[PDB]
Amino acid sequence: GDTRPRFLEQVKHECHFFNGTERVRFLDRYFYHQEEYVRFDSDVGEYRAVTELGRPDAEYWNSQKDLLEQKRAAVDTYCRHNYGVGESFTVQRRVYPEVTVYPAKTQPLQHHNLLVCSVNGFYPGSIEVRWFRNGQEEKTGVVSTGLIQNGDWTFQTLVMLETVPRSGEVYTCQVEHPSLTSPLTVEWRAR
Amino acid sequence: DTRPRFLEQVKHECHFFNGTERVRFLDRYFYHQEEYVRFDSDVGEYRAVTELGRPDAEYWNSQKDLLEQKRAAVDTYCRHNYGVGESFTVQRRVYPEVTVYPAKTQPLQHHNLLVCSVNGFYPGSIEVRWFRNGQEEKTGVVSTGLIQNGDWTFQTLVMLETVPRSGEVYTCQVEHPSLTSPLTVEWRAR
Amino acid sequence: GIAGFKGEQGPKGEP
Amino acid sequence: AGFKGEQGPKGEP
Amino acid sequence: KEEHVIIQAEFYLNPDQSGEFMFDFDGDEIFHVDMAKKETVWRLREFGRFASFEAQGALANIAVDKANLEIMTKRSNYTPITNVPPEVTVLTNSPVELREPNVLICFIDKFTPPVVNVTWLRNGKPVTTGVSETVFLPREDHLFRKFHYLPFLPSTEDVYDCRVEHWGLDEPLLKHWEFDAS
Amino acid sequence: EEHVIIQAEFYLNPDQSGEFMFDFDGDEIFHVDMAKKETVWRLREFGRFASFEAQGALANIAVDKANLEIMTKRSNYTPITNVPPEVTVLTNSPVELREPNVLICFIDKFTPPVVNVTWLRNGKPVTTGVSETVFLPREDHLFRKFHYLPFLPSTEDVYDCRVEHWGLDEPLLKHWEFD
Ligand SMILES: *[C@@H]1O[C@H](CO)[C@@H](O)[C@H](O)[C@H]1NC(C)=O
Ligand SMILES: *[C@@H]1O[C@H](CO)[C@@H](O)[C@H](O)[C@H]1NC(C)=O
Ligand SMILES: *[C@H]1O[C@H](CO)[C@@H](O)[C@H](O)[C@H]1NC(C)=O
Repeated sequence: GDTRPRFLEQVKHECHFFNGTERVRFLDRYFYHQEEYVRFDSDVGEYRAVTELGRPDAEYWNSQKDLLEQKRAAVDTYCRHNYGVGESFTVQRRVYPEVTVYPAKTQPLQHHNLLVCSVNGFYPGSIEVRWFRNGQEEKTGVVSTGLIQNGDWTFQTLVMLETVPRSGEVYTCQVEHPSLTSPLTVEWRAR
Repeated sequence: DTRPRFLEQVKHECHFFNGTERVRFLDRYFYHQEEYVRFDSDVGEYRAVTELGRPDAEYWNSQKDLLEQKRAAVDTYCRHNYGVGESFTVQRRVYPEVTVYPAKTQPLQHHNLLVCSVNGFYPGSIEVRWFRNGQEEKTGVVSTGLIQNGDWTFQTLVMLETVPRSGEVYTCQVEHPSLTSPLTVEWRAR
Repeated sequence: GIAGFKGEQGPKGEP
Repeated sequence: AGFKGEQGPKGEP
Repeated sequence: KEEHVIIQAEFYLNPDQSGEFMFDFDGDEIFHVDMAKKETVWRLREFGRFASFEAQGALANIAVDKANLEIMTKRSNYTPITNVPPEVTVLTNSPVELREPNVLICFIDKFTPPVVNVTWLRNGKPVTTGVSETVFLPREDHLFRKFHYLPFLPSTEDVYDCRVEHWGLDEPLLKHWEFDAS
Repeated sequence: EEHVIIQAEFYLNPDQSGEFMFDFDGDEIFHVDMAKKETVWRLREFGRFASFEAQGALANIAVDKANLEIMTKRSNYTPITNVPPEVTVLTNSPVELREPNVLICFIDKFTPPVVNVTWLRNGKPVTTGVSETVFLPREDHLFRKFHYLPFLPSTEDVYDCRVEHWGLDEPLLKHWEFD
């Protein structure tokens, strides 16, 4: 119903952390709608225009010698500071995956099926999910959602295996995750 | 595989309002996805969008003949090409196919999704409505919206949430500019 | 056909 | 002890 | 390759006069400041015991962001934002198990501006019992994402839709979820 | 706004790939096959009503390539960042056993415009009757592409669109089978 034009300003104060806080990169970024127009990159050490829209800000801000000395210290006063504050519940956050395995379809053996490995509730995002048939890795016929961020400091991923289940077979889903000291495996005996 | 990549794009854009009554021409230059210089018919010269575009904005705006040519593009280029394509693009009309099925085989008095799939049509503007014993159903309608097939046809799936009873007839009615009157497809509840 | 599409050319870059 | 907010300058009017 | 990124993301939108201030660690919200109530709101209750933030510092950032918007609006010759409609997906938190409480997640992604009406529908009827949501989370492409949540007990008697209104959409978008007995 | 026509071109190094196409409201009117030097109409019928001299395209692409080599050096050899694709598989029409149909693989929001696409039936490459679009432009300067597989629906077959792109850590399969 609205008849009216919208205008959006964004700002992103980014702290990028490498090997702990050994190397830190501070990036102050300014955006008009989705267009970055000017930034301070600690690697560069002054404001730079990202687009021509940016130039009056970059020239004017780069004339303010105390604004520069302050932005130049931010890796320490802002980035390293905030890392110390949140480290214990962000960096150190680890939540086990829950692993469920089921056939996508209920049906007799000797028919094509998808075996679902649902891996849920885990943190952080890095994970490896592998499929095995009678102890041998299945590298073909694997369909993954990839990583789903749930927005509540947990992730999930569904890794499906294409197969024709036969009477002898045992299928194992194996998960590796920073929360786990050794790999977590769940079996499905062809039913 | 391994080696790094560098990408140039150019986009010569023609924007049409009320037929060809208003036309806006934009010549756009990109390095990766970064727009670095453009010509806008509403501006009448090249402008650097980024640092990297100032050389080309200064080299090109100094060319009186280039500028005169770019300023006539709404005519020689935009209106011209609209004219060339008009009979098979602007005026393209392709007849919809309409199919109705339940999403699931269900018994009666279970909830089902009745799918009205509308396929193979052009242009994109379409109206899909659901009726229950010929009364329009306005709640419980779930649409994909327009899907572009990449072959100058669209499809859309418009689904109705319902609990069909014995006897009940549902109808999907499709209106489209290819049609002189609505297409209707019936589903009778098992 | 009835008519030929015009290709819009682009200027060469400041080298 | 808590999170610091980074401030930002006003633009060239 | 980087281990971690913390982002202090801010926006101001005209003529709606909407502001947002939030911290983000590897794509997840630590907190935002409610501008109206001038208070730090932690994404998980637990975080408010692990750390603190003075809501005050945010109000001043937003006022300088509103001023800069108005400079950039003029500088751009009143060039407005182009609406980018959201992609919407409805998933469970975990696989559906009879007698096990679960959560429907409505993932609203890749949209701008950051204004959106989201309703949960159970059998075509609005639900508010136990629903919650995020503010607008920043993307690396300067579009937004947002999450809405509905706790439920699994039932073949119920169907759900997440109904999203955005200016980039011609119509309200309903994304469907049901757990089938088949 | 009623309509938009875009003549979109790219040149990519060091692959030496160029494209020239027209886009009307998101659909391809035509592109120029740089290798065969010929105008390729998206639908046969188009080439009956309109023409394009392919030579104009080769000339534009030659200038785009010279301009890329200037920009490359001007950028100080700033390379492109890989953006991996979203992939969606759907049918052309509602599926009926033994009713000829088409699977569509829609590859979206990616750059650079280089991708390997394989149709897999039961894990095995199929190519009978396949076809594909060139790279179609997006308003965010990323690319779109469609691949097509005609098929006879069957309870014995499953299908995957397998997509390889430099921004994916591994190949991405999107699954389809008859329900
Ligand atoms: C949200 O709802 C209000 C009033 O119901 C409406 O005017 C507003 O535009 C809606 N927002 C969107 C993005 O649809
Ligand atoms: C496509 O396949 C070939 C090998 O067959 C490979 O050299 C090339 O890098 C692949 N392209 C990708 C992954 O985009
Ligand atoms: C569109 O509307 C305006 C109203 O003044 C009219 O003058 C114009 O001629 C119209 N369209 C065409 C195709 O001429």
